[PDB]
Amino acid sequence: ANIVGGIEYSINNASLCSVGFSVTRGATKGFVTAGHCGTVNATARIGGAVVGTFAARVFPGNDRAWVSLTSAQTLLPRVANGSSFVTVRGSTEAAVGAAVCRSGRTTGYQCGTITAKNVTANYAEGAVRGLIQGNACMGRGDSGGSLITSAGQAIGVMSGGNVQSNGNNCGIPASQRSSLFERLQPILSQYGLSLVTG
Repeated sequence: ANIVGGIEYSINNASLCSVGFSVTRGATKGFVTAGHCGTVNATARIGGAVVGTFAARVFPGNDRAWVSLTSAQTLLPRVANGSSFVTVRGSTEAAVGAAVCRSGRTTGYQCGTITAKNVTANYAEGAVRGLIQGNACMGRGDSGGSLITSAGQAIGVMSGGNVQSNGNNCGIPASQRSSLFERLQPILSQYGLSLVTG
């Protein structure tokens, strides 16, 4: 399969999430995603076909994971944007007020600004510390997906948000949206991963 940020994958043939970013660990191909998306050894599928397994995850506390992929998979330095894409050029931190976009399988490509840093999410499952908050909308299934700038800098992966009864927070004013992201760099560092760039 082509590995691109934002695309759908399934876990245990039971649940859905979004790819974060293509990465390598030496010769091993992978993608980063959210920790709450899977458990260690859980099977990932794209288009209903096995592509790899969860190699490692942390959730709660943090919310991060990576999926180790078969060598047949095709890593692309890309984030999906409708029928187009955005090329991943590198990674950076992002400051309050920065323009960003996220990509995922439920609400697609949505843009907004960073509204806060160092946010704790009191999820029912447990607290997650250190999150970036933005006002781009999201919905159930967008978790794990890319957070990037339009210029191609990878910033994070989606952790969660204030989803409403319709399954997203696109229907409420931007001022009321809390969309939350795990910073990318600690993921790459913890797991010895290199971001695939173009």
